[PDB]
Amino acid sequence: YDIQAWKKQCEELLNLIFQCEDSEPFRQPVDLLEYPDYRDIIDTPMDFATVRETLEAGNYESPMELCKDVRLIFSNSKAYTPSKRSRIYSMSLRLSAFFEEHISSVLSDYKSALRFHKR
Ligand SMILES: Cc1nc2ccccc2n1CCC(N)=O
Repeated sequence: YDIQAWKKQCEELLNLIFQCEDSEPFRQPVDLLEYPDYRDIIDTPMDFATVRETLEAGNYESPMELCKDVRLIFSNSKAYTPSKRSRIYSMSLRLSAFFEEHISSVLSDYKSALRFHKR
């Protein structure tokens, strides 16, 4: 029932994500010199360094907000990919599966703790 436990749990999951080779295309903002039309397709860029910095600044109130930004990294990759078989998009799908598998208990524990707080 610890309402604050999600933050360190998210920090540890982000550390695992940064160790994953599949996260390399998503660690830093997409470079416009490499992908000149990126901002014609993607309105809201997101990357794992931005998520980590937002968490560390104390700018997430809940793990749901962090989850929304991580999911935006994956939806941006899906929207930008020229093919559903592209290398970077394929890496995004594996990384998304790994993230969803691990974030599930973080979200459940937070929501349960909050329900207990408001009982
Ligand atoms: C984030 C992303 N998703 C893509 C899907 C397909 C092709 C490129 C893609 N990028 C950019 C890779 C980078 N510039 O770091």
